Amino acid sequence: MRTLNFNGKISTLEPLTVTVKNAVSTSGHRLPRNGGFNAAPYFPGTSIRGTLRHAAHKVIVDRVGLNADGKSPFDLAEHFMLAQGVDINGEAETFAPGEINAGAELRSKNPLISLFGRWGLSGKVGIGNAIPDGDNQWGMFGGGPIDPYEAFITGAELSHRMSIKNATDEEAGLFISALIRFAAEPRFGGHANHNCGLVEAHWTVTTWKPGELVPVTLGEIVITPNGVEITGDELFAMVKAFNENQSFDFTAR
Amino acid sequence: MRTLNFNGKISTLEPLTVTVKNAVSTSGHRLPRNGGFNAAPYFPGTSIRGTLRHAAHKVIVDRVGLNADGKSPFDLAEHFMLAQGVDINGEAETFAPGEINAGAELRSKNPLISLFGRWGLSGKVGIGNAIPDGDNQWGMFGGGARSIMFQRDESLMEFLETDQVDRLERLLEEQAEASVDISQIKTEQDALKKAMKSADKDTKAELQIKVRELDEKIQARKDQKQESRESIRRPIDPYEAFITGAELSHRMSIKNATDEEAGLFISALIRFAAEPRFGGHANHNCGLVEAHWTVTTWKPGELVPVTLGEIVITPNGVEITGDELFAMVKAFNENQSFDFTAR
Amino acid sequence: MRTLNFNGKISTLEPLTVTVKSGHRLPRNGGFNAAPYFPGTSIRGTLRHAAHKVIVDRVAELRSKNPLISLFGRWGLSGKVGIGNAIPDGDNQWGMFGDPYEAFITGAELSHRMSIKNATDEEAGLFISALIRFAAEPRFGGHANHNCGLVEAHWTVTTWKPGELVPVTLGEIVITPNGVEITGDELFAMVKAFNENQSFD
Amino acid sequence: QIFSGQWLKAVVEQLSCIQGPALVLTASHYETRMIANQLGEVSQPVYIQKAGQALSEIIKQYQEKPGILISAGASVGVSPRGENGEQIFQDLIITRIPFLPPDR
Repeated sequence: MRTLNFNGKISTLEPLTVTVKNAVSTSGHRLPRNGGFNAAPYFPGTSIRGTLRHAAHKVIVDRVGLNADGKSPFDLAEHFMLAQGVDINGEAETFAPGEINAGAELRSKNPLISLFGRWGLSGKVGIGNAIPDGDNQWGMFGGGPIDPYEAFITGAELSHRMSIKNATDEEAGLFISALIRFAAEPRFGGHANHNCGLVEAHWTVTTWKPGELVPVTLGEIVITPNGVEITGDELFAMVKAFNENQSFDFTAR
Repeated sequence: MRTLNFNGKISTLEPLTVTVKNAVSTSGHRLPRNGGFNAAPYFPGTSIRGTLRHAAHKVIVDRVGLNADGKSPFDLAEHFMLAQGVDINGEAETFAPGEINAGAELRSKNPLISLFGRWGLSGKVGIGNAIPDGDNQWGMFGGGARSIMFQRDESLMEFLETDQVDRLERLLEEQAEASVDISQIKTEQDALKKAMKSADKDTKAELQIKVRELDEKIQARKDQKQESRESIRRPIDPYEAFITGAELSHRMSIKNATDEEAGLFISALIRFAAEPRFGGHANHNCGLVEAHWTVTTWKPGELVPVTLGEIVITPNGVEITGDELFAMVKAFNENQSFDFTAR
Repeated sequence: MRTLNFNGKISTLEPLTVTVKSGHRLPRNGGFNAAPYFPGTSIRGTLRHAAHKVIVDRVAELRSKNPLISLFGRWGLSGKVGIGNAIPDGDNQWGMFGDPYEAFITGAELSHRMSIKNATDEEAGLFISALIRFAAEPRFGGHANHNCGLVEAHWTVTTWKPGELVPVTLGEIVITPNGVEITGDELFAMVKAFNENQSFD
Repeated sequence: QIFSGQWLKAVVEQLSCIQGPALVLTASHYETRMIANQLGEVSQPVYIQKAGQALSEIIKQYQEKPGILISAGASVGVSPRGENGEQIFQDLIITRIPFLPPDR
């Protein structure tokens, strides 16, 4: 039971673009600008949250296992619940009195849904906005009567920061494993055609026992095209903790 | 028994947002404006006060400690009185004779309730609103759109069984037909909204009955769509928020604060700084803030206020300057004579 | 479902011009004073043309039948392939040559990153064959008349099966006018798997 | 501008008590709306001046088929003349005096 803050940088090996309908105007695919028309564009936390939520989804389903036919035991409803947090089946109950403590039980049996919330269930994970450090780190790409999209530039340093709130050992293990898997294809945003999105990020996992005056760095997770280095035995402990736990009833709710 | 004014700034490490019910015109989520449509949005002092009050509640329960199983000695009513300020069993009345001069002793025994007050007990702590320093520093964040996983990545088709593929494609077709027909409906609905924008007085109330009927119909059309009652590939409404790095001048004040109460408030800030989250959209990591307060007191009668110290909340740590604030935290920790139960 | 990352260098021995279609300036990687880059759009166009010529020479479920749309994809279906930009490695390495044009000097050393998302064996072999046919006509950009397309490249293929902490380096591709040089038993297995493809289209 | 239900009922019944073609001249179009709604579809079919509706179409339509013509301030004078220059209304009903609203 701890709050883990991941603070660190994203180095964009190739440009990074996102077509947020709010930001994009008649000019073309323009990043949301972090305020006014002239403020520094930021890569929305929604895109990174989706990417890591789906990495968590794929690691969950693969660790569940696949049958000889090559299909997963999960049904469509639970897939949608885990990934998009949408109550397909259709029993939400919102703040149902009976649910009041069953949520905790649900968190015990469904680490992914606890980590990444659903409608009514607060997600422990918070995926923030990446913002460039320097200036003039964003330009236009896509030359081809072809619309050009705006994106960050190669090597752009974007200061990203996530936070798992009251993470159990197994929830943070699931998140770290999600990052290990996402490192296989470190791609954010869109324009996967043109290869835009592939990133080389690194995070300092620092926890902060409430009451203590300083946080303690549990170690580092760096994701590079040559691999993923997890320094600090504590992160490995949380990873093996999640891996070895056989008590996650992901089918149930 | 001094009045402590924490004057300072909140720097926004991740976007700062709050859904004030009055503020949010159904048009869209708008940050609560500081008067009128065009004023500078502020972060409510209510949300900051609630966050700090829950932080103080957690400080109190942790300082009292837990049982071997890890259960706080308090009961449900006590927790709700401590943090929410609401009495479950109704034992809270205002201007009632006999509780007069029970305020001093109650405050001494319950520094948290003294700080944040209860129903009928004035809270010594006032948590001002966050006012941006510069122009701009607010805009629409979030946005985007929830999407169908399977048009985003085809690989997930290979995990789903053929029957579930059939279910997903009937889900696509029914969502898309619901979409187009809800859409033409909304189109006539907004042409009728134009009629209302050019209707008369007291003739629009019948068109409004009609609109509420349309609404009911829409929600029934929703209901009778089997499992996927809700549009899946739906755009996500933007939420207004303060930009990252936004400087927000904040003024908090504890009125006639004993060293114990000031210590509890400061410890509440130490515990809050572990997760410096304000407002909502914690899914998008919104609310994270680093804040520096110069704590100044002002002895009544004196012409100028003295600066007791500085409290800087930062991701790297919480820095407390001045021996006054340390002495206050130590005084609160050392005092074993607090009671957070009964009354 | 294997994910192929093609990380490697391009050595250019002659001016690489682009944007034939106020002055002729190379596309700008941010600001005005930053480094220039080679547009991935032209590389993607060339590779699309290469795949089209290969498939015509030879002759969900829709992706399975036809590898061509699998690699690149139409508007509807998502393209597996991703063609990055080419960024200069060192300082300068671009000059104003020649309506004079701006292009990378001879000997410029250019970093290039490509990928195939969740690639299967069949269309991965088609992609590799498309690379193999590129040493015959390694042309980027226009100025055909001016012959301003001669390029050389070395490409370290590195797959990464999701879940592991590291990628495994399958092999290397060198595309030089002297020819094509290929390493890695697995890569030859993929190529041999494309020879007997039964996709037609 | 709420019309007292007693008044609306009395006006409507009095109009229903008519027995020939009539030109009910109201002041506002909202009074026309209220009278038309509350009026329980009595015979000699009613005819209403919709807000903005040019009077020529409705008046010509009412000329052929006579009956209660609930006009409003849009009457703009003119005449509901019968086609061959004859009175085709016996009862001119002023529901309420067209008092102008206060100009504060």
